[PDB]
Amino acid sequence: MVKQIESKTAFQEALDAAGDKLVVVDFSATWCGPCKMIKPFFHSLSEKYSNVIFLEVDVDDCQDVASECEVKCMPTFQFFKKGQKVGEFSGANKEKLEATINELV
Repeated sequence: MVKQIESKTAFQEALDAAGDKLVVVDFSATWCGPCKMIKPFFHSLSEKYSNVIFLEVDVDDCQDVASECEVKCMPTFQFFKKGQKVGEFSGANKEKLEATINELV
């Protein structure tokens, strides 16, 4: 349901392969409690919204992607359409996360 991105090549190829589908990216880290908090809910969205692609990026695994995508906070959710960033927020905010998906899809 949630596909783990483990290189910048994989990241770029996921955005390409998404076509016109919304892509939602959870940028997370293991020292991040709230990131761990919200992981089950992020999984739930990926089971509820099968019309949307859900990716996880661990900032330590993927420092290049984190840096290139201008991530500064943990967790950060970023939203893409056709390879372009259309939204982003920080924090383990479940309502904000689903309310953003619903604005964008």
